[PDB]
Amino acid sequence: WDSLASRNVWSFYNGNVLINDTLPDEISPELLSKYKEQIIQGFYWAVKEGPLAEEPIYGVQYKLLSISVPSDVNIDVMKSQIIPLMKKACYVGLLTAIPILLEPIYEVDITVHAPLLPIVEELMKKRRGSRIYKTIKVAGTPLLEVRGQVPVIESAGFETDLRLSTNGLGMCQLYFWHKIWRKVPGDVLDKDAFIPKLKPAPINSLSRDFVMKTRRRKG
Amino acid sequence: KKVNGTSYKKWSFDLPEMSNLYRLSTPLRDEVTDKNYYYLFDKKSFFN
Repeated sequence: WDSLASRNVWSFYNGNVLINDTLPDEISPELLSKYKEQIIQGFYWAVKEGPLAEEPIYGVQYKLLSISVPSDVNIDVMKSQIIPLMKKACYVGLLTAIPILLEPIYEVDITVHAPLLPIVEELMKKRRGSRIYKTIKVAGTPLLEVRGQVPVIESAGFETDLRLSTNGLGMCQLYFWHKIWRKVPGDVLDKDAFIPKLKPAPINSLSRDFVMKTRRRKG
Repeated sequence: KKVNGTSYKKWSFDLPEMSNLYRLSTPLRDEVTDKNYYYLFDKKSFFN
């Protein structure tokens, strides 16, 4: 990590991380110190919410590049100004940095008999994510350990699909460990892609479809 | 030893007796013995 940047880590968000990064940090650090908490309070405030859907932000680092301050600060730099200003700036930055949506994914632990494997493979394909991280023969028993991953939005009913398609044989557990949000396929901000109502979204964009339905709920 | 007596209520067998009986009855009785096969075929699910 850059030695200045590492020394300039201000704090983490309600999540990611804030760094100070400009010549004015050297020019007026005392002045700037007076405004840290106002910034600090705001950032948790701003990152806890979001510019697309009022949802929290992941995997993002911010660096203060410039900060102009009112001549003779006659109690001018008030929290009423800077907190929202800072919030706005964050939002703009995210947008111009090319935003994306992230989707949570489960770890799919499936236990089956060997000849029921092909079934399982097809199920994964059908659901959407269709990802199996590993297959391990369970030494000592007529069983396989199947580890996969599955998009939570495509998880509804998944377990019963398994149970029914395998005729009662084998079983599934979904556990959230690692808490990793994978990039949602489509570009975060393109108008064109979506197709009419009641149709599962085409693969190219699941990011654009995701925002609008959430956008409407927000207002 | 085998029976209640004359009346014929109540019965009990030896192991080999049971095993012969079981083996002979196999063609007529075949089921997926595990509770698991009837995931959505039990009474409760029908009621629902």
